[PDB]
Formats: sequence, C-alpha cells, structure tokens
Amino acid sequence: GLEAVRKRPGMYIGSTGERGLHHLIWEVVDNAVDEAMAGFATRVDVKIHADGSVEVRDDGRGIPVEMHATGMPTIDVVMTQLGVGVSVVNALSTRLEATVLRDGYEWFQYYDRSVPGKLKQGGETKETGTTIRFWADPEIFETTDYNFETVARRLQEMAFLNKGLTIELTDERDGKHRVFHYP
Amino acid sequence: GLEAVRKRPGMYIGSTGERGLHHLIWEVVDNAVDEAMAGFATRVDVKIHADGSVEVRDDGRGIPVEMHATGMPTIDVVMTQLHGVGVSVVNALSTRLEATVLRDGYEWFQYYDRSVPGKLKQGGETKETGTTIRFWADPEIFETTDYNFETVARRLQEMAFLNKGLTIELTDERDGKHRVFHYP
Ligand SMILES: CO[C@H]1CN(c2nc(-c3ncnn3C)c(C(=O)O)s2)CC[C@H]1NC(=O)c1[nH]c(C)c(Cl)c1Br
Ligand SMILES: CO[C@H]1CN(c2nc(-c3ncnn3C)c(C(=O)O)s2)CC[C@H]1NC(=O)c1[nH]c(C)c(Cl)c1Br
Ligand SMILES: [Ca+2]
Repeated sequence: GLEAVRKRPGMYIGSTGERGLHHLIWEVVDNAVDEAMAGFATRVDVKIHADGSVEVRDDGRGIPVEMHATGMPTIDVVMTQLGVGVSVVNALSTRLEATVLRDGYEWFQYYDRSVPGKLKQGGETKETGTTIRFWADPEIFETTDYNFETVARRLQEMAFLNKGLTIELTDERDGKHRVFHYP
Repeated sequence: GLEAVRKRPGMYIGSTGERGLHHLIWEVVDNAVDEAMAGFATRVDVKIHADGSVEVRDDGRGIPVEMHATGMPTIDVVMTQLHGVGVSVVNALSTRLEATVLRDGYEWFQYYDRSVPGKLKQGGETKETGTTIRFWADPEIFETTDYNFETVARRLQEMAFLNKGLTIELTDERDGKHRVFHYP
C-alpha cells in the first residue's frame, strides 16, 4: 500500500530535505491548478499555519464524496490508493484533513497517518471546492519549516503559467501576504 | 503588441535574471504537460543546445497550422497575440524561435525573427504528431542566458512526479549530460 511511499519517499517525491518538503505543496496546488485548467476553479488559497500545517483551498467542483466501485468513498480512493498524487502527501503526513463542498452540503474527511476516519456530512452550502490541510511528517522530513520566499516564487510562476487564475498566499507565522493574478 | 512584453518583461515572467530566464523553459514545457493532461502527449524531450537555444518536443496533437478565423495561421496567432498558452511571451523575449509541427499528414515549419513570422513551409509527409519549439532567449533582455543543468533537471523531475506516467527527457549538449524522468 502507502507503506511503499513511506519506505522509499525519494521514488515518489525526490528527496526528504527542503525540496521534498516543498514538493508536498506543489502536489496539492497542482491538483487545484488542474481543476482550473479543466475550467472549474478560478482561485487557489494557500495558508502556511503556525502549527506546521499547510492548507490549500480551491473553488473547483470538489473531490467526489460518493462511494466508489472499490467499496469506499471516492475521496478515500484518491487519498489512499497509489495526474492526482495527493495519496503521496497523505502517506508522508501525520495528519491530513479534507473539507469538500459539493452536492448541496459541506463534507469532512480526516486521516490519521493516512488512515481514514468517518466521512462527516454537515451544513448545507450552495458553494463548491476542495480544502486540504496536511501536517508533514517530522520523522520522514529533514526539516518541516516551510520557506515563505520559496512558496511565493513558485506560486507566482504558477500564476504566470495559468494567466487569469488567482493564487493567494498567507503565512500565518510572521501575517505575510501575497496575491498573484495576471492578465 | 508584443512590444509591451519587451518593455516590461517582469509583468509577464517575474524577473530578467536566472529565474526569469528559466521561466521560458517552464512556459514551453507547461504547454506540453497540458497536452499530456489533455490525454494526447505521453513524452516531453528537452534539449539545451550549445548555441544558447532550448528545444522542447512533445508527441501531442501538434499546434493547429490551418488558417485561423482572424487572418494569419493558428500557430502565428499562438506565437504573436497576447487558453493557459503563453508561448507568445517566449517569442517576444527571444531573438529567434522555430516551430516544427507534425499534423494533417505532413511536417510543418514556422520560424520567427524577433517575433516576426516567416512563411509557413509545408514539407515531408508524416503519420506522426507533435510540437517542437526551439527558442533563443534575448541577451539584451536577460541578465544571463546560461541555463543551469541542475535547475532544469530538478524542475523536470518534479513535473514527472506531478504527472506520474509522463516521460520527460533532458539532454544538455554543452557537457552530453542526460536524464530520463518517468515514474509509476
Ligand atoms: C479527483 O478530483 C478532481 C476531479 N473532481 C471531479 N471529478 C469528477 C468526475 N469526473 C468523472 N467522474 N467523476 C466522478 C467529478 C464529478 O463528476 O462531479 S468532480 C473535482 C475535484 C478534483 N480535485 C481537486 O480539485 C483537488 N483540489 C485539491 C486542492 C486537491 Cl489535492 C485535489 Br485532488
Ligand atoms: C495551442 O495548441 C494546443 C492545443 N492543440 C490543439 N487544439 C485543438 C483544438 N481543440 C479545439 N479547437 N482546436 C483548434 C486541436 C485540434 O482539435 O485540431 S489541436 C494541440 C497542441 C497544443 N499545444 C501544444 O501541444 C504545445 N506544445 C508546446 C511544446 C507548446 Cl509551446 C505548445 Br502551445
Ligand atoms: Ca541545428
């Protein structure tokens, strides 16, 4: 299963240093940029929290919550089975929280060391989107301290490569804030 | 026109240093990764030539050559007018750009001199499909026109991890350094 990603993370992520750690962000954001390229999402909100987690929210269709043919929710399939590779982020995170807005309601789905909890439905909403919050594993990673400048330069490039998409970045450690949107 | 991209390159690529120079590669490759995400291309070949140019080839549908609804060819539109396709910026910041497109049973040639198109030369029949882009970054615009192999390799490796199953090949013709990035 995902123990393969934990045994040899280089084969899925590259390294376990600062580049591999930042790759977790590139992976989650890339999935949202793909939803924007698909013609559904218009913005990506990235938040570096003081607790060591990174939250990425989009206004896309939202990851399907309906039960897959594999006898588990589609979100659990996405998050647990190995161009979507967010299961690798899950595998290398002590915790991951998925908040999905679709089918007229808000949906909650957490993972403890990649192990799913129950899918909690609650609170009706007309809005759509996917929220992913993950806590990178300190045992796997050489460092779990994200660099604001690194995330900003990359998120700016993504905004240049996908003209018209809005990418917002907030570092809740210092209140540093950036908005990247281009013609 | 594209003189706006040349007057303020930063407003279209960020900077004119090492990052902005490497961004030209990210831009061309991103368009090919998009053709792979679309379900047509399976590989991207990147070549850092000794002359200062970068060549990016894919096996996608190929940029349409047919006369566009608004004057000049669909490629001339792509390359000269400012969806998530921004190659016209690479053209604008390059002294030269060569486009080789394989589609509609033939091989197609289209070059640009400081973004100004030449004629579209049709020649040689081919069953194969794809887009080839070779560009010479402008030394007047850029602080440096020397590409770093390690920089291109780390980024092309990331792209291969983000798009599992896509093959990305890199060759640096200045030293013969070669890399193949393909993952599960
Ligand atoms: C894998 O989910 C992606 C595709 N999604 C859908 N696919 C289908 C579908 N097409 C065919 N059959 N089906 C069931 C839908 C439907 O019919 O309703 S919706 C929408 C959400 C997407 N993911 C993200 O935006 C995303 N965002 C972040 C931050 C991460 Cl991380 C991810 Br991953
Ligand atoms: C901008 O063209 C892109 C889309 N292309 C097509 N689109 C349509 C289409 N669908 C709807 N209407 N039309 C006309 C086609 C058709 O059906 O005939 S083909 C395929 C090639 C693509 N570009 C690249 O692969 C590409 N590669 C590199 C290295 C760079 Cl740089 C670029 Br840009
Ligand atoms: Ca030659």
